[PDB]
Amino acid sequence: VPDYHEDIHTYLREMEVKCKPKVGYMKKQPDITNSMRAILVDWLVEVGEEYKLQNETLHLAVNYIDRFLSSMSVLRGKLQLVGTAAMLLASKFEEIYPPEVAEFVYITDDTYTKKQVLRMEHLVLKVLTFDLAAPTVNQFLTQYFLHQQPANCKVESLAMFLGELSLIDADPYLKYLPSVIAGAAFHLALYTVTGQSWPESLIRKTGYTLESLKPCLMDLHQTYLKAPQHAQQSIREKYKNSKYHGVSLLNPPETLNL
Amino acid sequence: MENFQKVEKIGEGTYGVVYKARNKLTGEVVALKKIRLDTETEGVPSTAIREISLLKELNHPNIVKLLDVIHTENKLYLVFEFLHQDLKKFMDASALTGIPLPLIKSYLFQLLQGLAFCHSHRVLHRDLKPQNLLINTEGAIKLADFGLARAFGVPVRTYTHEVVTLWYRAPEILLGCKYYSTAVDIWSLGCIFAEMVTRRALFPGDSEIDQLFRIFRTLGTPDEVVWPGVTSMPDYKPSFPKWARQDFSKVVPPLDEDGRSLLSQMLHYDPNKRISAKAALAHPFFQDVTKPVPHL
Ligand SMILES: Cc1nc2c(s1)-c1nc(/N=C3\C=C([N+](=O)[O-])C=CC3)ncc1CC2
Repeated sequence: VPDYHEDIHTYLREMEVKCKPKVGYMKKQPDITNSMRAILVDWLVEVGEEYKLQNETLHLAVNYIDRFLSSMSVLRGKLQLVGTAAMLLASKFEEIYPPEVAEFVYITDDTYTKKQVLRMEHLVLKVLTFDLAAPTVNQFLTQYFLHQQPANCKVESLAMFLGELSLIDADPYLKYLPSVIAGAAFHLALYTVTGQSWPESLIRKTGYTLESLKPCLMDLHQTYLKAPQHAQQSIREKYKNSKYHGVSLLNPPETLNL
Repeated sequence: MENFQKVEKIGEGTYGVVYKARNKLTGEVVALKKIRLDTETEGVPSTAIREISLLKELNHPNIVKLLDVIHTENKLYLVFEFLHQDLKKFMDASALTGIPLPLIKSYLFQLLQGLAFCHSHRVLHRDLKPQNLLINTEGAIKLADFGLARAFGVPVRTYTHEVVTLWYRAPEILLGCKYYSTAVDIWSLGCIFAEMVTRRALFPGDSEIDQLFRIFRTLGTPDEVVWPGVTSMPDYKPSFPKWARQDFSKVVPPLDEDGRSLLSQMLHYDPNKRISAKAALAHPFFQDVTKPVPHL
């Protein structure tokens, strides 16, 4: 039973435009690269699994990192301190009871002290101007799922899987807004599992034609094909579990017919 | 902080002590919520993280205005607009005499407008209670204390070790459902509405089972017909007594027919059938809403 789903979906579309990371930010970072970012984000996936965190906590942490790295220059020896701080803040915002700070220090193999993590948390807050309720691919995917006919567990878990893979690679996926990635993810899960397409209901609601989703749907397809060969494997392993209906073992379509 | 002068302590919230203060330069009277941030704790508390972030998205006459956040090494201050007092105090002071009906209806209308604004901006308050609702001398009432407030872009999961009110807790939460919804805030506002009218708390329970039995004995024991799924909920027991719904006229006597119709749609058992904030604002009860001022 909705009443303001339309209001919320409108408002989330306003916010994602304002809470968007600067697209070409890694070119202006002297010491760090997209490949370093891929390792950090992948480590955060393992931290989530180890501490039984929410998939949304992950999405928010990556958004914090990308926004912080958009305005502050960071050296490689401090990139993990930024990420830990991001995850601690995303945990305080989204989890009922977040892990203690002591735990966030132990996951870093005591590279940083409790002092430094607490200090970065404060710097991250200041840089982000306390704006932590950011729209995520995970959020839009949850809304989009209400337009399934009918509901399918494999579609949902597959859509999520493809949505998380986009978090690893800034190299294409920072030019797409969360809503667009969520759309590409949703179509590709639907198509692979049941042969269905991006539904008419969502075309009218979002204003995204399947054709407008094509550029993003292409990149995500390649990623899905290349996934088992990627340098980073934490997300594939995570989605091999029975709690996500083993969606990562499934065979990607060879073509998309667009 | 140099520009603020602490006048007096006005209370304690969900993380720190609050003072009335004045800007020495502009003259504006404010409310300073101070959180101690030494070295060793868990850092900036989650209650502070949520109130600041959610509250700075919400700009509306019926929601407290977070004016500035002052950020230092060892303390963090939240500067709010000052309001005169809270509802709970105004209720106790207006006990026996009663809060005038027109002021009740004005207050609920304003509370519903603030709640409709929150929900359309995907914010659950989760802790609506008289102590968290603030009033001024002009007749305004405002939602406050967003420390336990959550963003529900993704469904908000249920606590269990709780940390919420009771008294103003929704039955579906007491019966063990997995998720909160915007319906729990409307349940709270229904209880407060009844409380202003009867001059006393509607369901003052001492535990979770005690709280359910207080709801049950006023609205009847829910069954599959009024609330399908209710017998397959975790904390539901078939040994629960079978009580009958009392006539609403004996629960809130001083209320007219339009009022009782509204209150009954806010205290509906099934969260899906429970009236939304938006829908409540269109209710005939608020057809003659005026803006009277309290005797403060
Ligand atoms: C826990 C809290 N959070 C806030 C509070 S209290 C607050 N209170 C007030 N106004 C007053 C409130 C009271 N009171 O009885 O709570 C008394 C005098 C003034 N005015 C503004 C605020 C800002 C937010």
